[PDB]
Amino acid sequence: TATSISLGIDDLLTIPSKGWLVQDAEQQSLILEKHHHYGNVHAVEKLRQ
Amino acid sequence: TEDEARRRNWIERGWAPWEEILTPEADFARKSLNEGEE
Amino acid sequence: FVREDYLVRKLSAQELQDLVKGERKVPLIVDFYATWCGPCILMAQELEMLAVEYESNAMIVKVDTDDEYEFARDMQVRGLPTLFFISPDPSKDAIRTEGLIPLQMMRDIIDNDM
Amino acid sequence: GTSTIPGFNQIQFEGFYRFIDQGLIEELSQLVEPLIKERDAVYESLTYSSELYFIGNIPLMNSLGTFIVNGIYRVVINQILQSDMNHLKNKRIRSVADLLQDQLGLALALTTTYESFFGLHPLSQVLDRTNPLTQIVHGRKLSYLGPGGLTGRTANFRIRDIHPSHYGRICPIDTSEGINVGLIGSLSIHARIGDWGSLESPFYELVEKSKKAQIRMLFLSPSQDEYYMIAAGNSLALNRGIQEEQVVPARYRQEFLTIAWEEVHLRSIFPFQYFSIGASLIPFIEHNDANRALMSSNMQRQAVPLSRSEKCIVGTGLERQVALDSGVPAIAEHEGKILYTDTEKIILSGNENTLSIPLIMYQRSNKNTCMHQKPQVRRGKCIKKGQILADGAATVGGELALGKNVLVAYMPWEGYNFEDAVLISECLVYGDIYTSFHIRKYEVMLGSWVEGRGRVIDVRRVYISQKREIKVGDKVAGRHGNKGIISKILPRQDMPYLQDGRPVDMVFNPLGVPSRMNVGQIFECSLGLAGSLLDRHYRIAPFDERYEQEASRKLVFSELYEASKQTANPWVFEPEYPGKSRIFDGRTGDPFEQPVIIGKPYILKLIHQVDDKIHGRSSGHYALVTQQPLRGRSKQGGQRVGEMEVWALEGFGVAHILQEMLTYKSDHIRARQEVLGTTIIGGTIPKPEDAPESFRLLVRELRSLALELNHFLVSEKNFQINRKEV
RNA sequence: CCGGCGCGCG
Repeated sequence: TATSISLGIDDLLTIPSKGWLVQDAEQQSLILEKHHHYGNVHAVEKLRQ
Repeated sequence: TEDEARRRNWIERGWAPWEEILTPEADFARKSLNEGEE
Repeated sequence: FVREDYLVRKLSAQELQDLVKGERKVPLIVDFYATWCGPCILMAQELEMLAVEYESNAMIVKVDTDDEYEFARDMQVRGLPTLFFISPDPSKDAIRTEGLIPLQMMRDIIDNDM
Repeated sequence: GTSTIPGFNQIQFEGFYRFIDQGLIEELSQLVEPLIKERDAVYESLTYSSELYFIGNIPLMNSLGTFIVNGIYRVVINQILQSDMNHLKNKRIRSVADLLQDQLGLALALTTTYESFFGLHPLSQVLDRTNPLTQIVHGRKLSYLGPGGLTGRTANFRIRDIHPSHYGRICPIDTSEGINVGLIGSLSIHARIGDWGSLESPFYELVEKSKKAQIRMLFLSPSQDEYYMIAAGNSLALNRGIQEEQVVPARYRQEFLTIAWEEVHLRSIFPFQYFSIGASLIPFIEHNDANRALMSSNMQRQAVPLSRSEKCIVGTGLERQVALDSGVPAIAEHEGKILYTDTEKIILSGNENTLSIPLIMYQRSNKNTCMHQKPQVRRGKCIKKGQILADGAATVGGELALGKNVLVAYMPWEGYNFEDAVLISECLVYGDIYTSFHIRKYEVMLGSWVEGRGRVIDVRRVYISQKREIKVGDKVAGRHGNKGIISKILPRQDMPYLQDGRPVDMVFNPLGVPSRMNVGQIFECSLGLAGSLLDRHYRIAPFDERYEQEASRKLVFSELYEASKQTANPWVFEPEYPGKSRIFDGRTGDPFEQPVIIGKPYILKLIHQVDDKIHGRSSGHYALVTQQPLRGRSKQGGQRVGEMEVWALEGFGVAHILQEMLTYKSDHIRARQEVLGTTIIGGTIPKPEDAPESFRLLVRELRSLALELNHFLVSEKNFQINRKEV
């Protein structure tokens, strides 16, 4: 009670590198989808990736 | 058998082994997937 | 058994012509509207409220410009929403109001000009 | 329902009309209006039915979609059954049209069988009238049970699961709790029943240039839902190419893809398309875990209408639809002007037609909840047909109002909010913030204070009103699955107070957010505080992050700063820690060390409360056969000591506590009477040494199977065999 | 003071 821990929107801390890592995964998914459409990989390879 | 089936395909269904000009990526996919997964 | 949800009646150019030509006892309010016009929804609700207000003391009609485009152009309609307040006395001149005018403005026009 | 949210009772309304249209003729291979009024049928316990010419009586459905039999409101719910077995394209929905017409098939092979159908059929249920929310959601349920349907034991484990054909037709969140989980469904907001018994949802068609396509909103049966590429994303994305090859998530062939816009056929554009009414009343639902969304929907159905109601500062915009479709408020049936208003009636006159509308005044529901109506119009006001005239219970200004906006802090307070307990202020008690009227019925002078203590309000059947203020042990909950029991009530000088000096009304444990994973309550409390200072209300459609990233955060933070700046209250928005502020201990005047998230959320009072659960028993009436104490609070029965409780006592080794609750507290007739006598004189209780009436009962039953069971005692002294009387 | 059906709570 004396310290009175609480919980706000600001306290929910995402790690600083999430935007970096999500962008890289989006770039790799975009490249493989195009080459899957080209016929350079098959469906299971795209599904696994 | 796989000598009369091909002839039947050619005669009745218009089959012909037209050349598929592939990119290096598609050529690699065809030549490398014949060996295994990884 | 079931009351109608809308009191404002939609008229053709010929029907409105006959209405204006014929003898009138109460003021006639003519609305020009199009269903693709965004402001015409608010004007539709406002004129429904006005029709509820003036039970038999006024006549509220609407003309669609998608069916009477040439008639609207003839009557000097430059845009939507456009209202025409026609007095029962043929000697007087009608009033054209342009824009989403307030309900009190329509009440004032009907009371003090028709 | 192409351009607006359809009426929540439109499925029942359309089904009954279809039954009158073709169901009557198809089975007879002329109806007169009922003589009794709808109010008279329930007042003196009749059935609202119309005469068929004299073949019988056909019950009539109310405009709200509920029948009246013997003065009891009843609802006919829909059923799902076999037409990929779990695909919705292999199912059919049987509405009230199919159930009423089918009974006509049995009737003609009327009055009695229809009377027995509503009484006995599982698909016919008593309407829940706890609050306006319960009245409408009951009629939109979908069941796999019922005649011709699977039982819980019969239910396959692959059923009860979410199928992709359910999207837009069956809510993936709403389901029953317990053994019947996954077997009781619920229709979506925009769902519709098609002509083949299938459920349909509207989708927006994107079509090429050379096509008229007058109406681009078309409904899909689940059979044709597969073969369309349906996208839920938006078109706010541009690169150095053009808009058509921007990629969006989409649905196709039971799986999720990511394809270009030029390959998309249909778009899901309605905000409330995939949810039911319960899940559509949760603001910021996209920040709550879906597990708590199911519980939040259930809790909203247990909210008690309060003696005074108020609107929520933060809502979703579906409250107005719920109020209109519940029938609780008074809706004009004719345009005109208001001439007279009072408690008992409202007089409306229009187009030479003057009507008198009676108003409900302190009436009882099936759940012992009060109903009341107050005028919402003044004399001399023009009214359109279909506009509100009066406000009912749990309804303010034409919106559903199940709770109150109270000042709230999220911090631990001396263990009085341990686990899920709630600490409240005395202001909520003497302010009558959470006071509700409750009325029972019993089959005495009017206006007498009987002593179940209450005031007799109506005699016909005795109705007793009970004014119930909030108390310790009562249950309160928010709209985000955050439930709690009130464990402590403090004076206002003891509660923590803000930098403006105002004490808070409730204190919540902050530990309940991370484990429960409902962040939407933090968003709502902060915005509720901002709206109260700015004199604003917010009706926010769910999934606002479709516009931009962190859309809810931008809306709440910017509205918090606007309230702080306009009212000159710098604690309302703190740049260091937005949403949190330092508050002070009401007992010491010293600030708490960490800033506390504060706000004004919407908290409800639930039916589950004390005065309906506290039970006590000394002795009394026992069962006729087993001679054990009765079961149930209403029967003044006792508590059962089950076999799991017996294991615990055996684990403790308390062999004499176990024998107490096995012989002379349950069924030893001789030893029950002596325990009553010894305890009053305090003269030591001896061992029973005989058999309880449950063992003697078993012996006689075994005798009826030609089996003899004898109990013998062999003396360890002289080895004499003693036959015990049994 | 008996059983079925429906709805709930932990």
